Amino acid sequence: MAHSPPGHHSVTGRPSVNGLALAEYVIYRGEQAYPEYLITYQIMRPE
Amino acid sequence: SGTILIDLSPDDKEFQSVEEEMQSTVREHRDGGHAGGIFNRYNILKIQKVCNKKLWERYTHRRKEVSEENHNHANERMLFHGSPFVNAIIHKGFDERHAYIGGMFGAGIYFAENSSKSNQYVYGIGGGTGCPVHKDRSCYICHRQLLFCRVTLGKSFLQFSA
Ligand SMILES: Cc1ccc2sc3nncn3c2c1
Ligand SMILES: [Zn+2]
Repeated sequence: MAHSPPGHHSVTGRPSVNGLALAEYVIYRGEQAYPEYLITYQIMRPE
Repeated sequence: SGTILIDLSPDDKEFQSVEEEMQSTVREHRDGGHAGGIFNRYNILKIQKVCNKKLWERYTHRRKEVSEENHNHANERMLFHGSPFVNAIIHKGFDERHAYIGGMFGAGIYFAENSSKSNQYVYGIGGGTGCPVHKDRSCYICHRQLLFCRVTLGKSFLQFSA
């Protein structure tokens, strides 16, 4: 696993083309996330 | 492992706010649905609360460290994570085995505000070969799992990117 950029705890990937896209985030320490909810689902076929 | 899964009732305000964040963050993907399938919404089958004393104290311990390095600001988000290894994550927690070495921002653990983005990774990088049973990245039958995770960002490096 790589290191955060010096002086940073994470990386934000900000969308700079696709106007509808929300952000993605990267952490470099497993201890910086807690898996609070397990969601079981199916994707639905559009009508 | 120490992990117990508590079923939330569909009547529970917690089930309802988690379902709304799942449904409201679906978007169209530039791959036209290649990795994650073609869909506008989900059928939510179950929401379970993940309870592990040891993994929670490991989280709050690191969260206090980050906040003390960032003017008492953890910069905590709720974000989606998709992985074939959710069973290992809920029992043993996140670690370097859940990193992506070839990710656009290097070997780290990736999270998304878009549930539909995390959906592209449930069956592997770019959807892998799709569901175990039908080898179908757009399977409407097989049950998928996502995590909705508490994530400490602290001071985040801003990358402008396509
Ligand atoms: C490699 C990669 C890049 C972006 C994302 S956003 C997300 N949500 N769950 C997994 N991921 C990933 C994985
Ligand atoms: Zn299937």
